[PDB]
Amino acid sequence: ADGWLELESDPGLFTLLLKDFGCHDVQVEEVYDLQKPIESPYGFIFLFRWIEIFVKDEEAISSIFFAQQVVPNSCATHALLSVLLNCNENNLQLGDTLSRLKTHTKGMSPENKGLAIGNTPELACAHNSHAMPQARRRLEEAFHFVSFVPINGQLFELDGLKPYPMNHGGWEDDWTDKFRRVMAERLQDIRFNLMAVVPDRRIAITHKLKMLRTNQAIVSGTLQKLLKAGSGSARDLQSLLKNLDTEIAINEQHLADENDRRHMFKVDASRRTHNYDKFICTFLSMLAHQGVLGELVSQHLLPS
Amino acid sequence: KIDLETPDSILASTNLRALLNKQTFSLLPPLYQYNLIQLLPSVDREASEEAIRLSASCLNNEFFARACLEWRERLSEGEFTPENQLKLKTEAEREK
Repeated sequence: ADGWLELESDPGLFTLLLKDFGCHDVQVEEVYDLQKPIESPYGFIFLFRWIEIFVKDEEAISSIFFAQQVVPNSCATHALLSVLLNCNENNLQLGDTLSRLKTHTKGMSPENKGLAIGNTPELACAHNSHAMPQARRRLEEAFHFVSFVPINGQLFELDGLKPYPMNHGGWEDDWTDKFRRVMAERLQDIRFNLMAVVPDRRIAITHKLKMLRTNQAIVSGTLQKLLKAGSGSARDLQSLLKNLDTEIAINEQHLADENDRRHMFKVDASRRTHNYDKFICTFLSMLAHQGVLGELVSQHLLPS
Repeated sequence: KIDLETPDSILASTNLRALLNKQTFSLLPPLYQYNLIQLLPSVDREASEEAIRLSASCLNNEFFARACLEWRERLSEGEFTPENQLKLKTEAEREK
């Protein structure tokens, strides 16, 4: 119950937070359209605001990572962890600290898991590093988070402020469709945000570019060797090479877009956690000292 | 020169977000601009790394605008008077 600092709700903020947890193959992105396809999502985080089938077995709720929010302002971290620590080995590598936290809390009660979360110095440090100066000095209504994640052929709704994990999941045909149904049941608006936990897009794009480039190199080598040698036709090799070049161009543009988006994340984080006090003070002092503060102030008086 | 720390300052009645911007920064001498950039966020300071020109979105922000607005409000609340500054230094002594 010590208390952490308060964070803003931003997909870039959460992406950089998870990167600061040592988990480097994960990225958070906002879901504007629910029906738009999302590829390989690890889970979803649902934030609600300004508004008015339980697993109750004591062995079942302990056999899965359902943590209870003990630290007050740790909601974003809690939801992100409820999503990530309910993923397995195949797709992502959790950080060293996150893997240690996962093994440490194997059969613990929800309370004990929440306490383990709250008493991990790495997590608290990384979470409070993303706080604005306003939150720091305020320490002296926000959002409520709910996680959605598939475990074993069943979709789970984890709420750190509720006694039991909500299991209401089954599908046959893909869990994204079941989650879309469940969300369309309960549901633009400013009282709701929806974010998807997805693999790092930059990584997938770079790998696709590597594959495209090596295939293009193979076909260009064979083609140039053939033409040098000087019989058979070479139409199909040229067609293959043309389509490979087109795909490489498309994916290079994708990589550039993702790179500038990551840079925008970085700059928004660097500004969000900056204390502009000394800058404003010295700026106003230099304006006064230069003799031009008076004119400017006379031009921008607040209307009354 | 002019009141910068008391609720009776004219700044407490001034739209600071419009006062402090790229043109107003350009009004300053180069040495002043360098010493001032040394107080920006590291990304914008790095972007500006002999008049210095700032990023078009260095001061025109979402965070710097709120910084200006909250700075004016804190000035009105009296957070910047030397008595409150010494009181916060006594509190900092109590913390350390």
